[PDB]
Amino acid sequence: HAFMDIAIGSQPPHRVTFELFTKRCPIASENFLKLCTGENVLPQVSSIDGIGEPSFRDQFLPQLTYRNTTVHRVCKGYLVQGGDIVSGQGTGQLSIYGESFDAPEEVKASKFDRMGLLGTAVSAPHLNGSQFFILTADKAPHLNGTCICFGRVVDGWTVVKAIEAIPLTAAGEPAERVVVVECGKL
Amino acid sequence: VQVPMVEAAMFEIEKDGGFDNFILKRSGPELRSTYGERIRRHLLVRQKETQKNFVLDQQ
Amino acid sequence: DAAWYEIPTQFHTHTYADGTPQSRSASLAKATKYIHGMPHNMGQLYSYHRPY
Amino acid sequence: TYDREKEMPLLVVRRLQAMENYFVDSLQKSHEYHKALQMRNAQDMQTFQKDVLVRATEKL
Amino acid sequence: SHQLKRILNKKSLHKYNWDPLHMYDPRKLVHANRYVDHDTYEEKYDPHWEHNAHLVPDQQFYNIPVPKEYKDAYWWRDLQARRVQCPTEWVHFRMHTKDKLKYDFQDLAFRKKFEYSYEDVVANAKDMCS
Amino acid sequence: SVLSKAVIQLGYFPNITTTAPRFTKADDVPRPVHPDEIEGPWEVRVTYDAKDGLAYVQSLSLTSIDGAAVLSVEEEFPAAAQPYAAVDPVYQEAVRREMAQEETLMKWPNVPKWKYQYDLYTKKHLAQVVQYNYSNVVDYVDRE
Amino acid sequence: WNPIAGKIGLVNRKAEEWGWPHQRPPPTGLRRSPEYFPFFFSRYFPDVEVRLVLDSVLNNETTRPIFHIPQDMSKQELVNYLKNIYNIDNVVRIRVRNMRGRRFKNEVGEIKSLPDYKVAVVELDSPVSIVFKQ
Amino acid sequence: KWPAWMDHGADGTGFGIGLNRTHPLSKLRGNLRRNPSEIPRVLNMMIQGVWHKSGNKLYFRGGKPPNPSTHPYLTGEPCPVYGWKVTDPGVIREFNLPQPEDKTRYKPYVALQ
Amino acid sequence: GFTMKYKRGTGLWDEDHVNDFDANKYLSARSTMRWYYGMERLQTRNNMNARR
Amino acid sequence: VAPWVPPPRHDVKVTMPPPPGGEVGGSYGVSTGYSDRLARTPYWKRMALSTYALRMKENETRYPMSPHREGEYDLRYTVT
Amino acid sequence: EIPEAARTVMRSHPLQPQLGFVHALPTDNRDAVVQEWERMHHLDWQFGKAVYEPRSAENERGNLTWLREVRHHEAREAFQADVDSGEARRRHMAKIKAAAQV
Amino acid sequence: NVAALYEFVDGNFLNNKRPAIPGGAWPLESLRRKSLADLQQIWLSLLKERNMLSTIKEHYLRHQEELGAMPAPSRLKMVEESMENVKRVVKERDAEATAEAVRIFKERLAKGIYRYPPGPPPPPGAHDPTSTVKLVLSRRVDEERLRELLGRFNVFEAHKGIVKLTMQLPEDVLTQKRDAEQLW
Repeated sequence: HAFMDIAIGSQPPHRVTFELFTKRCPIASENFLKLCTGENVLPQVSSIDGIGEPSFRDQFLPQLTYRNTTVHRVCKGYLVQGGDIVSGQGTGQLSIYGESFDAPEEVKASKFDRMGLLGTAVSAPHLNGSQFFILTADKAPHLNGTCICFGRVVDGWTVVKAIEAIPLTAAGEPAERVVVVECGKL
Repeated sequence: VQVPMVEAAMFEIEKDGGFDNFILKRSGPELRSTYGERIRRHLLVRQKETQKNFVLDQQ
Repeated sequence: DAAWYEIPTQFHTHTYADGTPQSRSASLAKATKYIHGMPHNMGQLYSYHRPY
Repeated sequence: TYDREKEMPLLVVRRLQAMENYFVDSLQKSHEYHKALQMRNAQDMQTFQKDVLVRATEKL
Repeated sequence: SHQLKRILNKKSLHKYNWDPLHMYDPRKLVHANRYVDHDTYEEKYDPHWEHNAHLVPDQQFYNIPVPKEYKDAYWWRDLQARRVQCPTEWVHFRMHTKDKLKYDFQDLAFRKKFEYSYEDVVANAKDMCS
Repeated sequence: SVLSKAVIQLGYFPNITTTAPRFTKADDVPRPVHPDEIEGPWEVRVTYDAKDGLAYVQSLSLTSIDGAAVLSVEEEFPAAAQPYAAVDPVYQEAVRREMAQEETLMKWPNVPKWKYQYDLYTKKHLAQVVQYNYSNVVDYVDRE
Repeated sequence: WNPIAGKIGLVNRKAEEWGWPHQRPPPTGLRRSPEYFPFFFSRYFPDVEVRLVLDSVLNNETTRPIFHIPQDMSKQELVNYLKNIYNIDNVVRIRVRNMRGRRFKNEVGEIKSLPDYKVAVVELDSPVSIVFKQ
Repeated sequence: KWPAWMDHGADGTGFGIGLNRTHPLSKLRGNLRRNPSEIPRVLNMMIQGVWHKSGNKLYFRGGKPPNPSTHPYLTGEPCPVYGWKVTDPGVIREFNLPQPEDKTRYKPYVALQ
Repeated sequence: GFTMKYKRGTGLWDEDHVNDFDANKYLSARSTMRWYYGMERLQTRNNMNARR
Repeated sequence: VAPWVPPPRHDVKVTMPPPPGGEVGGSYGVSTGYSDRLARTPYWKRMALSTYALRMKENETRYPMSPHREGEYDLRYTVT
Repeated sequence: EIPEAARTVMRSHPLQPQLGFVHALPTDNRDAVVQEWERMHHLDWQFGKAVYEPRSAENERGNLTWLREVRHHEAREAFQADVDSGEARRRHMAKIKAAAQV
Repeated sequence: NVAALYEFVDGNFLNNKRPAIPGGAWPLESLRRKSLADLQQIWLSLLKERNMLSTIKEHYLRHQEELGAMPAPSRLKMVEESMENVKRVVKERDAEATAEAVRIFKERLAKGIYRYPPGPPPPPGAHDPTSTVKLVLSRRVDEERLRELLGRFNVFEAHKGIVKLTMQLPEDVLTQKRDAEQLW
């Protein structure tokens, strides 16, 4: 299992649990696990000549951890989407495997039948990655071929229905920067 | 607004109601000018607003 | 009268004895290099302007 | 040696990846140019919502 | 220099780059006259919008739908799209002879009109038994 | 020759005799229906901006409009499940752009299939051909 | 070389990457991709001609063979062609002498030419020869 | 519109000056074009060359005209540190084809009985 | 211009009201057929265009 | 080149061809109107989608005048 | 912020603004070195050039696009009133009564 | 690799022995039955022979005097067609493949699932707040009689509620009416 502490703006955080579909869907399930846990965090010091060493500059780059991201895309009554580590405005993805990964046999028999199914917010079935979206409405059958689910909500549905309850500002984003302040596994 | 016009387009205005109709009545090939676009795309957006400031009051 | 050839015999052939047009024009130009140049059967030419 | 059931299903992936790429990559100007316009719209409803709330006062 | 006399004559590839529109970008008019919903702050769907749409042609895009009221700034790129993309002097042969009557010519669109086949005109005149 | 292949049945203008029509007077001919006389059941598809399509047009309670004899008043199939992409100016332009690059590839550069000056570009004399394409191969095998 | 871009040139390279008047144009995402067939048949089916002059390494012993490589192939592109196909991996420096193909006139006297090439003096590490059977 | 080192010197004695062709797949911007607008310039590099004020003709010294078409595709920009900062190995057609000989080989020719 | 279109297809046979100024006081037996198939051609080839 | 040659101006009728341009807003220069959609549509079809009452309502004549440009002569029937 | 109780008086009106027109302005952006000369000089309303400053209220006198909207709004009242009385529903059925007669 | 430059040269020539004439190149029907990966092995086996002949051809026109005509020149047609018999089977297989990609891609462009801001496409029916009415008549009525009779009365606009009406003919009547012309 995995957990998050997603504060709705400047408010005290709340908890959300995920039951991972590791048995059915192998690939992206493990991906979600590494992300929330922060499988890699890369600090490097320039004073000791971390700069002069080869393969530098990878520290000044996403750290592949769902911590300290935001929760941007919310079509209230439909979904809530977050996890754009690579870019703050929501565009572009960056997986844990490489930049992106893909497994058609995983997305082949994807089924969005139960409310709370949590998957990736892909651009194409050829682009899986960090972004994810918590389905908040039961009926979503049009996606049965596009996005891949790997887990579902266990709790926190309330507060993420209070995220889904929050209003947005002119840019489609909400006035309250819903930030993943903490996340890990169970 | 100082657009250059013929001896005759000075009379097409009065019988048409002003400088707004005389532009919007004609259309492209009828109003051969290219100033009749710098200014027509201005009346149109200035009229589309006038009907926004209006509903802004009935609202 | 459709018997009259609807592709002229003067047009350089497809060079594909396989039975299908070989790249149409695309490829006669590749094989005309083989014509304006020298063929493969070509033995000793007689002239005094010789390749080497 | 031509088992078309493990290579042709692989070719169609090498092709479809490329098509699915440029198409969504053809949504840059569809987004990086159009998003700016619909802002001057979503920034207009805001400044239209405000005015009524500051004009109805003068209507009292 | 000897070569430059008989290689500079080759006709370079031609096409009809028709007039670009800097001052009137017709692409940013899909966002004109679009009702914005209050809470969402976005253009709610206007099913009537696509029918007051005068689809403007374009060379990089198929057709750009514009609201009728702003269509008159794009009357040229309309007359430049109908026009046969060739210069006329290359398709002049379709204009001077007696194929003048069998060819469309609105906006210099030197395109062919429908012609009956030779086998149809046979049956279409025997079924009249004339 | 297809002259000798002829068939001289009558020897003159109607070389071949005609067969008699089935009937003796035009009034005996069975007259099928005129194609106009069908006026088969027309179907109009009316969409409203309000979601009250059927439940109102039923309240209209229409039977015939001056000649009609309305048959059946339904509402489906509508545009029930149509994608939001098919209306997104972000989405419906990066397809009305691909629909263009699919055309400027199939209409340019325009070249004609045939013009009388493709034989002029090709018909060369027997002399001018043997100049360009000749090789001793044609002469060795001439001896070989 | 004539710079002016012809007209029928493309209309023949249209029909040779996809049947032009009959078959529909490849989608540009694929057309401008490494999977576009004409580019596909190039990363997995190269077609070059590296003709070493037999005259160079005859009975003599030479640490610098010479190659009549096509004109598109650069210096690196040649080294990666010896090391992967002939497993010759002792190159030091490759020189380049872009030489125009040789002319000649046939028996009639019609001007002909041999396709242009390039001379690449590949500095080998080891003296290589050819043991002509004698 | 192209990298100006192809036009004027990237260094003191004009190292970059020349015409350059780029593979249609890499984002390395070239300078060779056959637009009529660009031909009076492209032809001079073939028939005349370039006379850098340093006193050394760069793209074309001797007699045979360089062939702008068969020039191998572009692979980098010249830095004052190396000959070239190679910027895209995606052009280099490193022949990555292996070959076995162990089982069911395929001779270059084939036999008929 | 004025060329008497009201007389072209109005002969008894098919060889009148047609300028065959390119005649020959001896037409070979091969060159008489062609003259018949000719005069027979530009009456159908004529109208089969004015019907189309 | 031109992706998507635009359609004619006023092809609203189903049987008779559209009027010449200018009349409906375009470029003067032809005294005819040709809808390629109308010609390529066969006859049994063109007569199907209409009724006799309607056929006599788009064959309609305004011969001394224009049906689109008020007060204007029929520039289908003028000298130029 | 907008108190939602105030929005439902806005979000319910029959009349809503179009709100897309700024994009229909004649684009002017170029080298703006000469976008200031037009100030000291009298040139910004020359050759169809025109500056656009969005406003909130217009002069009610002589604005033929204001008065023309009133006599359109003041007609939408006389119509809307005639739905409340229930007559547009009567004459919409007076036609059908005269439409199904045969 | 000193010993590797002998897969450049022809064998029998180096051994002073006159060459052979191998049977024939690759027929088409047998070539396309090979996998594209074991096709590659046949390609490079071909490739290393044109470099084996063209390194011998020029030696027979670099020393045109002492040697003359290169014996068995047919080698340079077998090695040729067997190459141009490969371009076919890989331009054939690249239709059977692209046809399917451009087939599967033509539904992904009607269902509209992609996005540059990657995320689930909004639910289809939500955005479209309209309802069509498949009315059916017997005789053809005018297309503007319906635009006023069955539109909306309680709206004050030009369009009168109705977005568009479409008077067509059912495709069963479109053939019945066709075949009643010929019979007429």
